[PDB]
Amino acid sequence: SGEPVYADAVLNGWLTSMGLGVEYVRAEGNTVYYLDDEGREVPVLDHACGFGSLIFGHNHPEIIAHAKAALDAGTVVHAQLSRQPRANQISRILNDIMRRETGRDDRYNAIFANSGAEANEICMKHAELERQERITALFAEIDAELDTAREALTTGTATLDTASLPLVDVDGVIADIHRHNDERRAERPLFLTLDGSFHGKLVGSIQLTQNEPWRTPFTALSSPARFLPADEPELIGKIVEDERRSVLTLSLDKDTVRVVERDFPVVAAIFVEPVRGGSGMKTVTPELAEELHRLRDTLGCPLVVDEVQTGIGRTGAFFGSALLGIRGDYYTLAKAIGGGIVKNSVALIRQDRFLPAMEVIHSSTFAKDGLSASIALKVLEMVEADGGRVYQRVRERGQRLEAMLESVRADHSDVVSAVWGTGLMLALELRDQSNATSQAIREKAAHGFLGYVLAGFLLREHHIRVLPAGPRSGFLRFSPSLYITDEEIDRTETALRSLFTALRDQDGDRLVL
Amino acid sequence: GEPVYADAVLNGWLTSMGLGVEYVRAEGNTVYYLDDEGREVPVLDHACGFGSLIFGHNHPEIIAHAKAALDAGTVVHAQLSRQPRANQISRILNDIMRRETGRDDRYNAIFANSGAEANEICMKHAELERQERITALFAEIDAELDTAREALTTGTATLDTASLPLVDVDGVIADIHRHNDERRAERPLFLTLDGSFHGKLVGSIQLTQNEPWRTPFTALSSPARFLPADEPELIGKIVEDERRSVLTLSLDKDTVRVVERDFPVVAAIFVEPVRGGSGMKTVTPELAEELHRLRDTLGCPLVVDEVQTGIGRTGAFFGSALLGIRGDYYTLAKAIGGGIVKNSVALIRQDRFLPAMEVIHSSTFAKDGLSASIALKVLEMVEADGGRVYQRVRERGQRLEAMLESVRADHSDVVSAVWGTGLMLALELRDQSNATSQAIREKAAHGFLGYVLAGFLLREHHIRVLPAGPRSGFLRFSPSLYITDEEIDRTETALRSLFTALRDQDGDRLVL
Ligand SMILES: Cc1ncc(COP(=O)(O)O)c(CN)c1O
Ligand SMILES: Cc1ncc(COP(=O)(O)O)c(CN)c1O
Repeated sequence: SGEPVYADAVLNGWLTSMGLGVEYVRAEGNTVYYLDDEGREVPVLDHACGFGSLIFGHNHPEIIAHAKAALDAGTVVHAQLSRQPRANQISRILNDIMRRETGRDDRYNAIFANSGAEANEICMKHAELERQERITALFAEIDAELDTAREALTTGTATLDTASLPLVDVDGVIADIHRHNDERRAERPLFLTLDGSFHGKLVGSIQLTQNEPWRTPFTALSSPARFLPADEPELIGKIVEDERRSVLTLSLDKDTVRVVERDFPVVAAIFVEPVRGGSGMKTVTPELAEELHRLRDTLGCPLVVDEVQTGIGRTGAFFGSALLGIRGDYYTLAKAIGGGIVKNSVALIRQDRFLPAMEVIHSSTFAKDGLSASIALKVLEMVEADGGRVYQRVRERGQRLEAMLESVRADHSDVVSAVWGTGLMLALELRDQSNATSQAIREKAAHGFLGYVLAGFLLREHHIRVLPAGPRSGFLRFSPSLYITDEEIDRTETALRSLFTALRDQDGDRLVL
Repeated sequence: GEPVYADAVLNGWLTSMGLGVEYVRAEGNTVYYLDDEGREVPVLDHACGFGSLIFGHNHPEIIAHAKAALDAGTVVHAQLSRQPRANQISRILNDIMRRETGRDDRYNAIFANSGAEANEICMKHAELERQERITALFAEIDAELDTAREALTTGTATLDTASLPLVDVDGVIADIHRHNDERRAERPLFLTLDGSFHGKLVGSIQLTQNEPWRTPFTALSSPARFLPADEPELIGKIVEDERRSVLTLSLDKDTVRVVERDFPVVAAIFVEPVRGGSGMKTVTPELAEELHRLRDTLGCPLVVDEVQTGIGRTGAFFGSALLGIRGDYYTLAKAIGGGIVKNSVALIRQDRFLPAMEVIHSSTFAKDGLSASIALKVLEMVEADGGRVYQRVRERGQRLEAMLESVRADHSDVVSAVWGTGLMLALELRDQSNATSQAIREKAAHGFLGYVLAGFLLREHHIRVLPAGPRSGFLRFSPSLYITDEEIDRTETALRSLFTALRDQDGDRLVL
């Protein structure tokens, strides 16, 4: 060590002890290259692929060429507050795709951004615009209910029923209700998410992300989420019912005036991933989808469908939600839309709910830039080409890779519990090894580092790049490009059988450095 | 009347301001649109990505480097592997900071995708520090309590009962714990300046003063207190108002007393060296020294936001170094993407930096190889030839400011001030809400004056200016360092024309 270090020291220390301390110098297709002791390029097969950003692989020639052309044409990258038709054009296409895949003829407005978290946060913000609109309306009614009950109570007709007063003379009861209601109005809203949810790591979005050491230090900053148990959905109704909050009004009935509770909108939005990355690639079950629908219908807030990972074809359709029958009101996309080379994202918000203020009170310096716009159109061209046969490829490559994984599970069920996911978004679940015979394995599994250690084995002994997913690296992710070959899938089967035979043997010398 | 899938409202509005144009190509300080007949009309760009284009649109050196990086098969997505370029970029910014401040401090770098993301990394790390302070204080309080309980039970001391307005032993102990836990879970506060603009995401928007942008989202996130930058002698009392204390038991031989102890409510202080949302006002020495006192006093970090002021714009790399602001965290963005890609960075002082952050924060796109490579190029360019790029910025800045000042001197009836430094300048417009012209008065009342004037400049002089400040009350001028004397002259002509029409209250001509 010794010498000054200006970034990544801790991160690199850790990567090294996991066996993952390598620098990749070049990438193409499903292959990334590092330099060995002697200085030649060793090819490594990439199953992580930007955590699912690279449906078309690293540095796809068609995307590279288009990008260089865009650069040579003098594309206007920074043209803020001018007419940028390409944003309308991208949205037209995603709209047409959504209609095709859902049957539904709904229209969405598009707001662009620079990352998944930014796009989800545009959704969070627009959700909260809708709640403020509901809130204003209810408080307007309450005012008129009060004025009415006061004129009945003063002029003569009615008498205040005093048994209602545990909830708080006229003016004093009125002002106490306004005091109560204003306190309630200013309380932060709640967001609903699923357990294992991963929606981004910014100040707002991190609260929507379950992972405990990532989120808990920041609890005090921003509105919280309630993390619904996705596997036991019959439980979700009661948990949301617990969260009801009411405000107060005065209610006239001829001659009796009563203080009464009225429902207050606490919940700003519900968020769901069609396939749940922080949970180990579990797809949302039909039962769960129908509970989310009920919740959205019931509370009158938007269902936000987060397709940062599941979208642009990964699941065997453009939208994973369409595949799995999830009918959201807002949608977000990112990752693969930058083509593997630039940074872009988008929030699609239904036009019958969309509030025009948002188009001019939200904005960003880099958002909607011409270059990533141009690259977005190219990606959508590619994924849609030839009668939508790119999706068919994804399906059949996905089937092939899942069958291999399922075949590996069947012979190694002692260390592998499940295969999860769909299309080319798959994972193996590892059985717990916190109770393991090998000292060195047990200690890593106890630290939540098992998956990373196994990944290091796969790197150094088989030249395959896998990365773990899930809360204690308890899952191994497999999300390669659509061009993944049978030979590469066979090489991965060989590698995995090797890995899980060593893990069966509890061979800690060999697994842990 | 046909289906529309984005930008309908935005485009409606741009059109009525006179700003409804499509640019098809850009190079240097010039953007091009197509006229009725289909030829490229050149427009001089004074907005330049709101200050992102210190080197202009699509600078050949940046374009070429980018295409090379693409041809080389650069690894863009290499998450959780060894990416030396991030350490390299940080080494350089470190060396630059030492050079320009004299200070030999070391900063850790965390990268991101926008200015708001970078500022929010800072927000998050500020709050990690406060949780550490909080844990420590509550640890002491525990031991103060155990001690005061053993004195009170084992003879020596008696509880002085006059202290009890603040809440028998166990009952007083548990009431203190109840009080303290309530206080521990309250959201922190952030301090900013009036007119502050720090980003528009859920967290960052609360740090942004602009009222219609922020107020709808109040309920979501911790608030800021917006300090009055022009009247700093007032800032001490406003922060004092915000003190909150916790309770402990304090032993003095024989008397045990309940007493207050200071609680850290403030997570960070944020400042822009030159304040974009305020119309390009630079932080005065007096204000800087008040921010220093505040940071020393509260023990939270001073976060210096150089998203706009950095990468040379002010005539040094760091605007804070120019203006004598000594922050603990720094953030950069905008010009570091070279005008073509999206990147940002948080520099956090290593003696304050908490190692957990390096592994509990992360982002998909952050630290990508491509914007990394382009970052090194930009830093190479801005540092080249003995740091003469900065000297250029100074001298171009002087020239453009003198023109603006000269325009002010003959048009002081409609122009109050010139603000800013280096190539980050603005004219302040006098209020026109009281204006003679109907059509002008109505736009000024809507907060749209600056946009209307901008439309005049576009259609009658082929110059692109955009307003700044809360009611478009300022006109921004922030072009590349390559801006020419001829272009500056053409802008002087255009401005004299504009402010002569505005003097004339010529609403027919100004408002479409
Ligand atoms: C499903 C999902 N949603 C949101 C995000 C956040 O996206 P980004 O990293 O671009 O901010 C991610 C990235 N992990 C994601 O995988
Ligand atoms: C000083 C400052 N800080 C933060 C931001 C936000 O940066 P971005 O738009 O890339 O999120 C801006 C851009 N208005 C800025 O000028």
